[PDB]
Amino acid sequence: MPLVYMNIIMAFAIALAGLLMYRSHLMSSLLCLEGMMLSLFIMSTLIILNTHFTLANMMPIILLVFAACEAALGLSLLVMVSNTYGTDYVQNLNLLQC
Amino acid sequence: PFFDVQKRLGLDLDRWMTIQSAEQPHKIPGRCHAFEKEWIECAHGIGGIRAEKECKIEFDDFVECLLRQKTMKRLSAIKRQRDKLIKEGKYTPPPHHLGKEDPRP
Amino acid sequence: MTMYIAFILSTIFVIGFVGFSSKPSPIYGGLGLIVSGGVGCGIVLNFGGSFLGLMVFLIYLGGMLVVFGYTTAMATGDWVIYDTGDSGFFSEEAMGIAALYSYGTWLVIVTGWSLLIGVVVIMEITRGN
Amino acid sequence: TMMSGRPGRVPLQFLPNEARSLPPPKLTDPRLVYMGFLGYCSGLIDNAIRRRPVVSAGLHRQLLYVTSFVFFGYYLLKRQDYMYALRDHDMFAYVKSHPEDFPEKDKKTYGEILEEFHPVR
Amino acid sequence: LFQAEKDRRVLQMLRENLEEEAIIMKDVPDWKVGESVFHTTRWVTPMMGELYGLRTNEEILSATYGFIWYT
Amino acid sequence: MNPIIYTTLIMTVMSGTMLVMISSHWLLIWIGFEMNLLAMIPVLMKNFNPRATEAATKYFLTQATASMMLMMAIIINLLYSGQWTITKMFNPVAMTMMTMALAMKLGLSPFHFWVPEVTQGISLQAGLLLLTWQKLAPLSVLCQISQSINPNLMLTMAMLSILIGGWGGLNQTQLRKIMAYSSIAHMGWMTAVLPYNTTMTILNLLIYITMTLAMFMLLIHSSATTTLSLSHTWNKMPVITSLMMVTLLSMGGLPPLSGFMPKWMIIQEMTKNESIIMPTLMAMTALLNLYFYMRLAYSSSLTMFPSTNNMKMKWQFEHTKQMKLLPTMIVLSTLVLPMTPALSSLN
Amino acid sequence: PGIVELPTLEDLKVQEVKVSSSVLKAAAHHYGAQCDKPNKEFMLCRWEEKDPRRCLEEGKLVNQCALDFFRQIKRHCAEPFTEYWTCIDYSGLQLFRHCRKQQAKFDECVLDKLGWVRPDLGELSKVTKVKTDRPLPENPYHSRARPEPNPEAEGDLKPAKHGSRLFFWTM
Amino acid sequence: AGRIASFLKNAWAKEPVLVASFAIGGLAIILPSLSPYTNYAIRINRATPYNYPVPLRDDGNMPDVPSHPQDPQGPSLEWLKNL
Amino acid sequence: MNIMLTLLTNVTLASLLVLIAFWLPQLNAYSEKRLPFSMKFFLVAITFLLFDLEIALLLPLPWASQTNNLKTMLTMALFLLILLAASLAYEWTQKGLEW
Ligand SMILES: CCCCCCCCCCCCCCCCCC(=O)OC[C@H](COP(=O)([O-])OCC(O)COP(=O)([O-])OC[C@@H](COC(=O)CCCCCCCCCCCCCCCCC)OC(=O)CCCCCCCCCCCCCCCCC)OC(=O)CCCCCCCCCCCCCCCCC
Ligand SMILES: CCCCCCCCCCCCCCCCC[C@@H](O)O[C@H](CO[C@H](O)CCCCCCCCCCCCCCC)COP(=O)(O)OCC[N+](C)(C)C
Ligand SMILES: CCCCCCCCCCCCCCCCC[C@@H](O)O[C@H](CO[C@H](O)CCCCCCCCCCCCCCC)COP(=O)(O)OCC[N+](C)(C)C
Ligand SMILES: CCCCCCCC/C=C\CCCCCCCC(=O)O[C@H](COC(=O)CCCCCCC/C=C/CCCCCCCC)COP(=O)(O)OCCN
Repeated sequence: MPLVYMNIIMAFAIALAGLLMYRSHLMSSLLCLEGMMLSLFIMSTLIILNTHFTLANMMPIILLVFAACEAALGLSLLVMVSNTYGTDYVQNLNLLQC
Repeated sequence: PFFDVQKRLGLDLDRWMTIQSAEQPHKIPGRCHAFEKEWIECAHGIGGIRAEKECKIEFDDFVECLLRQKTMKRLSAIKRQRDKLIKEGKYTPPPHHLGKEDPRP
Repeated sequence: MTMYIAFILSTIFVIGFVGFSSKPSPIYGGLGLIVSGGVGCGIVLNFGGSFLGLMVFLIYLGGMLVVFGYTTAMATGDWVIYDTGDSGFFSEEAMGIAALYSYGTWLVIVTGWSLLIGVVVIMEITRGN
Repeated sequence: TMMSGRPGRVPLQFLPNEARSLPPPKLTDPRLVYMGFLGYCSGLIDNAIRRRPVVSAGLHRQLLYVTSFVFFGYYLLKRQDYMYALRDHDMFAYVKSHPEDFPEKDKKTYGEILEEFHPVR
Repeated sequence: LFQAEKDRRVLQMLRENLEEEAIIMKDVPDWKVGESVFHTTRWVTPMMGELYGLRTNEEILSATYGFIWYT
Repeated sequence: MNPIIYTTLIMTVMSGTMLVMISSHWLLIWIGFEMNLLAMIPVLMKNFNPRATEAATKYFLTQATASMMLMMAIIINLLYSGQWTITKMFNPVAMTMMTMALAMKLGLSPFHFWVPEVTQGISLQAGLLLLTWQKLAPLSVLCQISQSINPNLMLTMAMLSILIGGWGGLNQTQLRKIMAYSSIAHMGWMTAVLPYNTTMTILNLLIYITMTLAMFMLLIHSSATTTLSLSHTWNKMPVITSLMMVTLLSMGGLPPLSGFMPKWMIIQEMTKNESIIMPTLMAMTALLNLYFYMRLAYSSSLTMFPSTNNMKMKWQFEHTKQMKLLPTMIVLSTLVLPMTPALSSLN
Repeated sequence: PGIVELPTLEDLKVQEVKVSSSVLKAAAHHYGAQCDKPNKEFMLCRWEEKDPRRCLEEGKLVNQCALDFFRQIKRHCAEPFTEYWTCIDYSGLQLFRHCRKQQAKFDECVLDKLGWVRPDLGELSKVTKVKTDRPLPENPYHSRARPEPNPEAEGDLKPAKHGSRLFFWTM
Repeated sequence: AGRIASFLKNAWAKEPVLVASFAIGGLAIILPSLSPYTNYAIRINRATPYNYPVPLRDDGNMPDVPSHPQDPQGPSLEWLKNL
Repeated sequence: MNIMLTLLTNVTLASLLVLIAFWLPQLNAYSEKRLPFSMKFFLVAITFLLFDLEIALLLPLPWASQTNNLKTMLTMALFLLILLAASLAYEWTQKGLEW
C-alpha cells in the first residue's frame, strides 16, 4: 500500500473529524461531506485505473452524480433551517434534546 | 436478508461488474487477470471457510499482484544496498544504467 | 524522478483539507476546498485519468462548489506500481466509461430514477407552506 | 446451523419439490387449530375496536379471518416440518460420513462403575 | 514484429537487472539472487519499477509520464 | 403533499430497500441506500413545521455521514482485494468502518443520539415508518457479512445500546422518545446474536416490527403524544387502553406474551456458544425497559386519571378513518408464543 | 519461492529491423501479405504459451522474414518506396489518404517486379489457422490441483425424529 | 378525430416550440426501429478491428477457417466497399 | 509539463500585469481622501446542478456509439434524455420556472 493512498485516507479522516467538530456553520458540515466525497472519488479512481478494471470506470462517475444530488438535498434543507432563523448556526437547532 | 432474485430469474443485474476477469469490453485484460482467475477457480464450490484455509496460496499471489508489497520491498532493499556500496565507493554502475547503452527497437 | 511529484500533490491536498477543516469564514473554507479539488484533479490527471479528472474539474468545481458559494453568498514511491504494455488504438478509460450504455443498463435505470426522484424531492422540500 | 448456503437450494422457493415426500400436517393439527383461534381473536378485537357487537357483528369477516389464518398456518407448518427434516437428514448424513468423530461408546454396567457416594446428613 | 521486439527488450532489461543484483548482493548473507516473490512458477509481467529500478532518473520519467505529458 | 407524490416516494423508499436486499454488488447496495435516503426526507416533512425540518436535517446529516463511511469501507475492501461482491470483508478495520457505518444507519450506540431527536420531531406516522422499515436494509447487510464481524466490537455496541436504551427510557414523558429508546434497546438485543445466529436476528426483527406497528397504530388511533394526553384515553376508548397495556406488557418481555420469544431464544442461542455473563446482563438491563413500560401502563389503563369537560363532545363522534391491520398486529404481538418452533422456517 | 529463469544476453541477439515507423507503415500491407506464416506462428505460440521466454526462436524467424521482405524491396522497388514512405512520414498522423498516387506507383512497381498483390479491405484482420508441430501446452497457467468438492450428500427425505425437539414441543 | 386536429392546430399557434420539440423527439424515438441501415451500422461496428486477430491452431477439421488472408474463405467486406 | 508551463505563464503574466496596473498610479501622490434571500434564485441554482449532473451522465455518448450493441445503447440514451425532459416538465408544471 503506497503513501498516496495513505495521504488520501488521512485527508478523508481529517474531513470527517472537521465535520465532527462543529464549530458553527452547518454549511461547513456540508463542505466537510463534499470534501469526503472528493477524497473518495480520488482514491477510488486511482485504485481502479491502476488495476486496469475497465468496467469499474463506471463507478466513480456514478458516485459523483449521487453525491452531488445529496448535496442539493442538503442545501435545500439548510435554506429552510435558515429560513426559520435567518442564520445557519448549529446551536440554533437546540429545540430537540435527548 | 439477501433475496437472490438474479439467480432465480437468470437476470444478471450486477454480476458483470463484480470481478476483473468477467468479459471486459474489447477483451481488455485486468492487471491481475491470471491470479484472480486461479484464485476463483480454486475456491469455486469449496465454500468460504475451506476456501479461506486451502486457497491461501492463490489469494496471496493475487494480493501480491494487486499491491506488490513484496516486490517494492525487494527493490527498495536492492536500491539501499546499491546506495550503500556507491557511497562507500566499491560499486560502479555500468553504462547501461547510466544512459550510455545502445537502445534497441 | 521529479522529486516524486505525486507526493507533493498529495501533501498539498492534505494541507488544503487541513486548511479548511478548521472551517474559518465559510467562503474561505470553500476557496480552500476549491484549491483542494484542483489539486486532486491534478493528481487524477497526472495519474492518467484524463476523462475522470475532467469530470471532477467540470462537475464538482463548476457546478457543486459554485452552487455552494452561491447559496453562501445569499446568506451573510510512485512510478513503480505502473504497467508495461500499451492500450491499443484507444484509451481503456473511455471504453470502460462508455460501456455504461451497453453493459450498465441497470446502473443507468437506477441512477435516472434516483435523479428524477431527487428533482421531485427538491420541489416538495422547497415548496414551503 | 446456517442453512442459507446449502448446496442445490432454489433461492426464492417457499416449499421445494422434495418436501412433497414428507407427510402433510393433518387438517385437525393442534397448531392449525391454534392459528384458527388466533384468527378468531383477531376478529373479536376487530369488532371491539370499531365499537361493534364483539361476538355477533360480522360473521363473514370473522370467518374470513379464521380461514386465512388456517391457510397460512397450514403452509407455514409444511415449511417448518420440511426444514426440520432437512436438519435431521444433514445431521445423520454427517454422522454417517465422519465415523472417527462419533465413536461407539463401550457399554458399561453400573455394577462395574464406581460412583462416589455422598451421605445426606 | 513489435511484440517480438517488446519481449526481447523486456527480457534483456531483466537480464541486466539480474546481473547487477548478482554483483551487488554478493555480501548480503541471506539473499538469494533472482528469487521470485510469487508461489506460482507462471510468468508474471514485470512492473515498471522492476525494469527501470536501477536506471537513471530521466528515462524513468520518460517511461512513466512521457505519454501523459506529451501534448 | 399530493397523494400521488406521497405514493411515489413510499414506493421509492421500498424500492431502495429492495435494491439493497437483492443486489450482490457493493455499488448497487450503496445506490439503494442513497435512493432510500433521498426518498425518505420528504416523508419526515409531510407536516411542515420547524420541528420536522430540524428532525429531517439531523437525519440527513447522520445518514449521509454513514453513507460516506460505507463507501470508504467498500473502497478500502476493493483496494486490498479486487472484489465487489458482498462476501467476507477480506480486510482489517475496513470491516470496522463498515460496522460503524451500519451501526450509525441502524442507530446503535454509540451512534444512538439522533434517534430520539428525529422521532420526537416528526409525527407518529413518520415515526412508525422510521422505526419499522428503516431497519431492514442495514440488518440485511449485517446478516450477509456476519461471519466477517469482529465479535468484540459488535457485542460491545449491542450491550451499550441495551444499557443506553434502558437508562434513557426512564426519563421520558414523551411517547415518541419512549419508542425511540425502545427501538435502540431492541436493536441492541438484535445485534448481539448476529455473530452466532442470523435467524435469531431476523426473528427478533419480525417480533419487534409487529410490536412497534401495534404500538404506533394504537398511539395514532388515540392521538396522544404525551403521557398525560394518553391518560385521557380511558374516558373515551377503554378497550384501546387495555389493548395498549397488553401490548406494553408484551414489549417488556413478560411470558407468556409474544415479546418473550426473541430474548428467550437469543439467550438460549448465546448459551450454546459458552456465553453466560452477557445474556444475564442483557436480561437485567431489559428490566429497565420493563419498568418504564409498566409506568406507562400505570398511567394508561390500570388507573383512571382526571378528565376534562369538553371530552363529552368527543363522546358523540366516531373515528372516520379505521386501520384494518391493527387487530391482526395486536394478536400477533400478543399470542404467538406457542408457535415458537416455526422459527425453523428461516423467517 | 524459487528462482526466476531468464535467457542470457546472447540468446537475445538478433539482426534488428532499423527502419522507422513511417517506412513500416508504408510497407505494412505487403508485409502482412508476404510475411503472414512466421508472424502467425509467432503470435499463436505467444498466445498459447503465455511466456516471452518460450517464444524466442519465432521472434528471430519473424525478424528474418521482415529483413528478407525489405531486402527484396531494396533490390527491386527502392525508389518509389522511398517517395511513398517520405510522403507518409511528412504527415503528423501518417495518413494513407493524402498521397494515394505514390501508393499507386509503389503498388504497381511491386506488382510488376515481384508479382505482389495488395490485400483488400478487411483481409489482414481475418482469423486464420496455423499448421504447427509445436506441442499444445497442457498446463499453461501452472495450476495446482483443485481441492476436492464437498461430499454432496443425497438421499430420501424423512420426517425429523421426534419432531422439532425444541424444548417441550412434541411436534 | 376532430378534437385531436383542433388540439394540434391550437398548439401550433402560441406554442410552436413545444410542438416542434415533441415532434422531433417522437420521430427520434420511432424512426430507428424502421430504418434498414441500423443493421448496416451494427455490421460496420462489427468489422472495425480494434484487437489483433489471434490465429487458431489448425487440426485439419476447419474447412471454413482460412490459412492466409488472401484465401477466399472467411468474412468479406465487399458490401462495406459498396456502401 | 507543457500544459503546466502554459498555465504558469498565463497566470504569471496576468498577475504581473495586474500588479503593474495597480501600482503605477500608486507611486504618484494624490489627495488619498441585505436579508431578503429570494427563494427563486436558489431554485435556479439547484435546477442547474441537477441538469448538470444529468449532462455528466450524458457525456460518454460519443464513445458509446461503437459498442456493437447499438439497440441497447440507443434505448438507454433515449431513456436518459426522456427522464431529463420529464424532470424539466415536472418542474415546469409545478410552477418551478416562474418569476
Ligand atoms: C391461556 C389460553 C386460553 C385462554 C386465552 C386467553 C385470551 C383469549 C381471548 C383473546 C382476545 C379475544 C377477545 C378479546 C376482545 C375484546 C372484547 C371485549 O372487551 O369483550 C366484550 C364482550 C362483551 O361486551 P359487549 O356486549 O360486546 O360490548 C362491550 C364492549 O365490548 C366493551 O365495553 P367497555 O368498553 O364499556 O368496558 C371497558 C373495559 C373493556 O375492555 C376490555 O375488556 C379489553 C379486552 C381485554 C384486552 C385483550 C388483549 C388481547 C388478548 C390478550 C390475552 C392475554 C392472555 C395472557 C395472560 C395475561 C393476562 C393479561 O375496559 C376496562 O374496563 C378498562 C380496565 C380493564 C382492567 C385491566 C385490563 C386487563 C385486560 C386483560 C384481559 C386478558 C384476558 C382477556 C379474555 C377475554 C376478555 C374479553 O365480551 C365477549 O362477549 C367476548 C368474549 C369471548 C367470546 C366467547 C364466545 C365463545 C362461546 C361459544 C363457542 C364455544 C367455545 C367452545 C366450542 C365447543 C363448545 C360446544
Ligand atoms: C411476528 C409473527 C410472524 C408473522 C410474519 C408476517 C406474516 C404474513 C406474511 C405473509 C406470507 C409471507 C411468505 C412469503 C411468500 C414466499 C417466501 C419465500 O419466497 O421466501 C423463502 C423464505 O421464506 C420466508 O423466509 C418464510 C417467512 C415466514 C415467517 C414465519 C415465522 C414467524 C416466527 C415464529 C412466530 C409464529 C408466528 C405465527 C403467526 C403468523 C426463501 O427465502 P431465501 O431466499 O431462501 O433466503 C432468505 C431468508 N434467509 C436469508 C433468512 C435464509
Ligand atoms: C422482470 C421484472 C419486471 C417487473 C418488475 C420491475 C422492477 C423495477 C423496474 C426495473 C427492471 C427493468 C429490467 C431491466 C434490467 C436490465 C437487464 C436487461 O434489461 O437486459 C438488458 C437489455 O437491455 C434492454 O434494452 C433494457 C431496456 C429496458 C429499460 C428501458 C426503460 C426502463 C424503465 C423501468 C423503470 C424505471 C423508472 C420508471 C420509468 C417509467 C441488457 O442488455 P444486453 O444487450 O442483453 O446485454 C449487454 C451485455 N453485453 C454487452 C455483454 C451483450
Ligand atoms: C416521450 C416523448 C419525449 C420526446 C420529445 C420531447 C423532448 C423534449 C420536449 C419536452 C421538454 C419538456 C416540455 C415541458 C412541457 C410543459 C408544458 C406546459 O405546462 O406549458 C403550458 C403550455 O403547454 C401546452 O401548450 C400543453 C401542450 C401543448 C402541445 C404539446 C405537444 C403535444 C403534441 C404536439 C406535437 C405532436 C406530434 C408532432 C406532430 C405535429 C405535426 C408535424 C403552459 O405554458 P406557459 O409557459 O406556462 O404559459 C404561460 C404564459 N402565457
